Amino acid sequence: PPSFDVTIAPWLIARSRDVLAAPEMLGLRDVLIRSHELSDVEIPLPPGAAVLWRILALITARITGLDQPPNKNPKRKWQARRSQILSKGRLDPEAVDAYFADYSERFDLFHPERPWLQDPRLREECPKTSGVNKLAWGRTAGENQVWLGGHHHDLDPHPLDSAEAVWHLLATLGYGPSGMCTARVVRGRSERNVTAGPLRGTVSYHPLGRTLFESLILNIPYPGTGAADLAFWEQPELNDPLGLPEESAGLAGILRLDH
DNA sequence: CGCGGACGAAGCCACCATGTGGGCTGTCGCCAGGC
Repeated sequence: PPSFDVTIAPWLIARSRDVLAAPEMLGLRDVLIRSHELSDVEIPLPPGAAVLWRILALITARITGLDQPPNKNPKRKWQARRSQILSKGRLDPEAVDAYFADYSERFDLFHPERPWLQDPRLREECPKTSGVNKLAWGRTAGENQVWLGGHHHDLDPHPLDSAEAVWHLLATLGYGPSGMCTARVVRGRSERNVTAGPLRGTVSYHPLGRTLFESLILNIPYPGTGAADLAFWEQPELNDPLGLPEESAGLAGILRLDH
């Protein structure tokens, strides 16, 4: 069976502190563990990186951010723990595996159920596949002309590398076109219309440092005190199309990652 | 009656400042004598 894991499979290009020659691609778990070692991890698509730094800020960061500044001058104490871990200069791998451990079997995007940032049921109710060309950026869609980025005629399209596929999926989850995508029925409801992505047409500002760990630490908005939150992949069960997108005072609702 | 073409359905977000230049041409006086 096909399987890919963000934690173990290599997709994230990584640059080391030394030499600055031959960046190697690594998984998400490895980057997390070897963070002080690497200066940065890079994605060729700025949309892909714009959502990427958002999700990476919810993993390493969440564990370090703690999701809980109650009493004690909240802002002051989070900045105190912040100074404490910033002083350590690194994250203990055992707390990473523990986080990964909670949902270790839930990451491999190609999951039959619970695929990464995806809806698995979707396959059954949509008659026409959008196609890779409609998903991937710089790639021509059905109505798009054949002039740029290699010519894709939408007949025998060359498949995206799985690592490549991951970058695109993440971008479309951030930036995404609005109106007239392919309709899927849900108990009688068919509406090809689609609204735009949450950050669409914007510049995301991520502070950097000398090493990875620094940036990841300095990348988390301070979560105000509020309801405990979780991510789309931290959701216990699927949302369903109908109904209200519930609010989320937690930072996962402030990383625009609740839904 | 069937096929092809055209149109429609959204999601849509705003008291006061200016300076540079240089590259192309031709002429007699004629004859005779001496070296």
